[PDB]
Amino acid sequence: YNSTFFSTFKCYGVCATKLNDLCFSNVYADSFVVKGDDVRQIAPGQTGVI
Amino acid sequence: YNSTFFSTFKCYGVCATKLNDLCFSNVYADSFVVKGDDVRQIAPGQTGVI
Ligand SMILES: CCCCC/C=C/C/C=C\CCCCCCCC(=O)O
Ligand SMILES: *[C@@H]1O[C@H](CO)[C@@H](O)[C@H](O)[C@H]1NC(C)=O
Ligand SMILES: *[C@@H]1O[C@H](CO)[C@@H](O)[C@H](O)[C@H]1NC(C)=O
Repeated sequence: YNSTFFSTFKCYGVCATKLNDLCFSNVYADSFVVKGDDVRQIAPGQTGVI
Repeated sequence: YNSTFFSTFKCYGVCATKLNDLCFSNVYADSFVVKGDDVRQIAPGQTGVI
């Protein structure tokens, strides 16, 4: 909370508020770098070059 | 429509087009200042420092 601030944070299939008191079975993290106008393409049902 | 212009304006419960033709009961205004990427936390069902 006092180090990193996110311009985008959105969750699908769950709610963010419940994330504190819920336990997850298998978790994977995928990481990369895009430009700003492409950050809206990382979502289900989108089209574009990314 | 002449001086003040808003980057964010979102209504919950009603339609903005129906903001006219309608007459309200008990209106309260809460005012504060945040930074640029915290404005997306002022919504129902959000998590974060704000
Ligand atoms: C990367 C290790 C954890 C991986 C599994 C995560 C489980 C919990 C789900 C989401 C929490 C990730 C960080 C969310 C930060 C919110 C920041 C904010 O909105 O202000
Ligand atoms: C917040 O950041 C400052 C920066 O030095 C650090 O000293 C402090 O420990 C941080 N807060 C917490 C709770 O660690
Ligand atoms: C809108 O703003 C301009 C800026 O000075 C002003 O001249 C004009 O009278 C304003 N319109 C109205 C209806 O007051």
